Amino acid sequence: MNNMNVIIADDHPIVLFGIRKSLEQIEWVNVVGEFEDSTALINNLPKLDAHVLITDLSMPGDKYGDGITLIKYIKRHFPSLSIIVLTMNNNPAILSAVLDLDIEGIVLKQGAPTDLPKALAALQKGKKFTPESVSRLLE
Amino acid sequence: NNMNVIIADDHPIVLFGIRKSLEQIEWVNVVGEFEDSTALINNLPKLDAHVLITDLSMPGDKYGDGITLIKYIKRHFPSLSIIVLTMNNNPAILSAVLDLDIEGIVLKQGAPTDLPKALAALQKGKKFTPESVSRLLE
Ligand SMILES: [Mg+2]
Ligand SMILES: [Mg+2]
Repeated sequence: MNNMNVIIADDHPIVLFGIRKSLEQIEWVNVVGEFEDSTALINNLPKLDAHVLITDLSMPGDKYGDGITLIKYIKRHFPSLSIIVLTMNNNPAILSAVLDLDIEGIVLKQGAPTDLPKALAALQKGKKFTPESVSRLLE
Repeated sequence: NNMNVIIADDHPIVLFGIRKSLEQIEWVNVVGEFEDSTALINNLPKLDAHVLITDLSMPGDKYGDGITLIKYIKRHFPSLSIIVLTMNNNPAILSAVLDLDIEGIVLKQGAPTDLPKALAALQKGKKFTPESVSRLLE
């Protein structure tokens, strides 16, 4: 596939290792940055020239925040950047509000082990990789 | 001394991270990976494990999870060393888990080197607690 500069952002290092373990088989991926905090993510985002961001939803960093506020900030300040949300919060209202921000993918940590590789493969082909929130939201 | 390790976490990405961390440790031998407590307990006897790196919150209605599961493993597999790997930052839960006489805790919020340090302590015949744990415990 086309070569891709990836930044990964999660406040759990073991999750960051897990992303690297899953992506080490994929040669076209270049992990140009790893961050545990949204301040360090935003300060480094201009300097790295990244095509994709694999971001955690619940994260420390008071200056730029986390979740919806952070994704809203990133898309307004870094419009070329593609965002894959990696979260364990599968709440219908949070997933749908995240979907309304026009992001490229959501991967649940509760889901299948091959979802994060498959989401990057979908992004390369210009397609979406997201779970449906509305049915559970409506309940 | 070589040590067979089983790991238990209900997020596959966490299991991948634990394996990636344990690549660097050559006297560790990852011998099983499990996403629930039922599959863990059913496979525990046939694997000849010396150490178990286990998550606190997992699915499993048969043998339960957290403090119930740790208690089940210590009574039925007393030779097994248990390292608890949790994102729970509640002093009551961590103190209750420590009172079971487990070999070590690792916080998912803590330092990247805490899991390697836990195993290094365990190889020298000692228990381990991160600074993140000892700071919040009172
Ligand atoms: Mg988080
Ligand atoms: Mg869990």
